[PDB]
Amino acid sequence: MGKIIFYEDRNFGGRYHECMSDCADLHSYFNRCHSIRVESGCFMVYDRTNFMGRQYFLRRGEYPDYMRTMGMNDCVRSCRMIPLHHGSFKMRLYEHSDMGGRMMELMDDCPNLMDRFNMSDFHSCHVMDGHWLVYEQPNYTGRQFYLRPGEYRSYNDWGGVTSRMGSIRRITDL
Repeated sequence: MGKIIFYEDRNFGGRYHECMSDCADLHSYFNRCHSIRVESGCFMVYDRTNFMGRQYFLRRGEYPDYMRTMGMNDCVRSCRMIPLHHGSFKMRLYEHSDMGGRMMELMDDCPNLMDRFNMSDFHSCHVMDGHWLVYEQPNYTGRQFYLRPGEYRSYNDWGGVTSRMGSIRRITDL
């Protein structure tokens, strides 16, 4: 399993909060958080309520500071827990919205999609299972998007607007 504790003070002090389940409302718990602590498993945090806004993926570890190191202006307002639920890992990509354009299959880590499919703008995608992190820029950098199981058909699916995806990481390491 996995557990995450949020701390208001930077030295892991001040108002503390222990979270171990999804939460589409962190403001009701705290309006600011300078320190976060993950003891085990992975935690998905959102800068907006209901799993929206700047999304950040945290893995088992202690985060002593994440306001200037992440480039934000407040704490997270939402979050989702990621349990050991990983059946199969495979991302089905489609160059056009829905499932049109060219279909590319991705079952591993894609640090340079430009060199792999010679295309950096796909308007559709789908996840067979597991958890996939998408990066607007290569080398796993840029606006990261958390795509989970289900089908994506446009920028309004992974909560994006453009399609400039250059890097992708397959969460496969606890």
